[PDB]
Amino acid sequence: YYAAVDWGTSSFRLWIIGEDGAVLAERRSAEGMTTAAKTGFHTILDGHLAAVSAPAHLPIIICGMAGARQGWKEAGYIETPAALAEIAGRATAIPDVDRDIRILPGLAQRDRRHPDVMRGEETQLLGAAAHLGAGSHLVCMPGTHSKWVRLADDRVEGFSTFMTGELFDTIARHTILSHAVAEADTFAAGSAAFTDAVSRTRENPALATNLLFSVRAGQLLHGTAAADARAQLSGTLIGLEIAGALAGSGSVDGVCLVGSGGLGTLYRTALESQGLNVRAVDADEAVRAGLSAAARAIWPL
Amino acid sequence: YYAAVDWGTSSFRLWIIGEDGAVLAERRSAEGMTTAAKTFHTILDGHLAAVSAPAHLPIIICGMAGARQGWKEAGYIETPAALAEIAGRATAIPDVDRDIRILPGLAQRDRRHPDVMRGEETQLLGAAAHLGAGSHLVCMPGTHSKWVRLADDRVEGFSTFMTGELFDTIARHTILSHAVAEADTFAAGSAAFTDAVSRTRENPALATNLLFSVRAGQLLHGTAAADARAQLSGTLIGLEIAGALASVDGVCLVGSGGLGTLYRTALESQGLNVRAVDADEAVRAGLSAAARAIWPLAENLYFQ
Repeated sequence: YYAAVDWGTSSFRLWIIGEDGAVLAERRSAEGMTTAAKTGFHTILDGHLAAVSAPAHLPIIICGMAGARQGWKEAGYIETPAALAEIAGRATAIPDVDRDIRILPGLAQRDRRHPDVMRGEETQLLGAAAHLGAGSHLVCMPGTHSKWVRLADDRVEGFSTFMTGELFDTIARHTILSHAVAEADTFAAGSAAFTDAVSRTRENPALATNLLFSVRAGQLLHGTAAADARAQLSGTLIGLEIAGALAGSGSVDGVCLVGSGGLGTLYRTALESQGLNVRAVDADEAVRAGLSAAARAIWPL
Repeated sequence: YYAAVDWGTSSFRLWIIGEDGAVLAERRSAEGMTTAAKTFHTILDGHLAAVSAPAHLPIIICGMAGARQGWKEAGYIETPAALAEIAGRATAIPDVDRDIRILPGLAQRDRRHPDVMRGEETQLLGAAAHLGAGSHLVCMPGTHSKWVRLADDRVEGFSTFMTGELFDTIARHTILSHAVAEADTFAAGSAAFTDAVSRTRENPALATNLLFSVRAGQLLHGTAAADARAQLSGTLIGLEIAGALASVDGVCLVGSGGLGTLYRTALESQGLNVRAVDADEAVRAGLSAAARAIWPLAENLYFQ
């Protein structure tokens, strides 16, 4: 019996978990990191606990941006390489309250040639890894920042962020490419526009910023439909991510994909188009499971 | 004789020219094609009034004044294209008081590799003779950086890389604004810059990871804003060259000022010779060869 919270930058999810593992209650809102920093983390939380009649001494495990510098209380990082089990033990307690409330830290790769950082995904990893062996895994965690993580023996060995989602959104809205992709809201992951682009760039990463301009040139000279231009932009950026993810990885078979929604489908299509097997793990199921593994290790029954 | 106008996306430049060949006056500002579609004559009349231009001095204009989202759509001549075709394909802007033309751009129509250039073809009209003869490879940096295979007053093909526009939007609208924002500049020579260019030119695949690292670098160690900016610029540029190079010794850079330095710096570090050429000297020249061609002047039969 604990609450578990995924505190994101623009949203908030909470689950009350009973003694037997079952979800007894669930709450979900827009009060993410940026709202809570104006109006108060503790108050937003006390709101949801009251709304579902939590006991006053129900303990609470949190992951994500509630633990960033701009959040409720800095949770910091654990340096990789690091056993997945270190996470729960290095959680930060909220100091002047009558409830055990703890926030899990991010992971940091301090290497000077490859500095890298994650906050949130580590907890999804904790939930995902329970479904896999203790053997070797290359794990893809897509988003505004896709994380590619090397798991072995239940340790995170290292990881690489690729800013593909953030790049997509800036290129689509703030550059000339917006005149080619604005008219379209969606595209079909299954379309050739998409997987052709993933292949052009995966095979020719060096040309990336020529290929991006080609989406605009293509439109001007040949009337590329907005949906296909959107796909093309999308595919280019994700194919370049894949190229980087695999740049001397030996042979890799062999990828586990932690994702959900249309995002998860886009990536799976992308990865499978480049000849990789995919093992899907549902991103939301994995946070809860990650948050539950930590709770069971800090408050054992 | 003529007004020459180079009307870019973000900048306006004018030169008044005499039958002698000399510049007589000049105007600069930052009203480019995007600002101009706010106000399309008025900007042109203002600068003309300013410099005391004859009311019927004709006007030759290259650049984005000729795009769809501009003054009037000029065309494109498709590649390979003889540079000498350009002036003949110019497009009038109706005016009873003056003969105003805009130069077309070039288009590479290949369905793989579609590509487009509006203005750099006039810097190439300008510079073809000077550069020399036979095959050249010319790099033309800017918001959109052009790489052009030139031979005998002929563009054979070319490649845009959108490195400048990427630098800007990445610097202003992504998380990296936190890493670079409160710097405005960085010294081309700084090792932060050529390291970025080299690790990226060597590992194109990792580009969008490398970009994230400037911010993770700033979070974990405390990178100085100029070194971050440099890393940023360097990464983008290293990537361009990787792509441009996808043996040449062996390149001719056309550019001016800050960015010109930055690229020679970046290009030499990758082991290339850089025969440089001033950017504005090549445009004024390209607009001159067009002007002489449609409004040839009355010669003195006894001279040459």
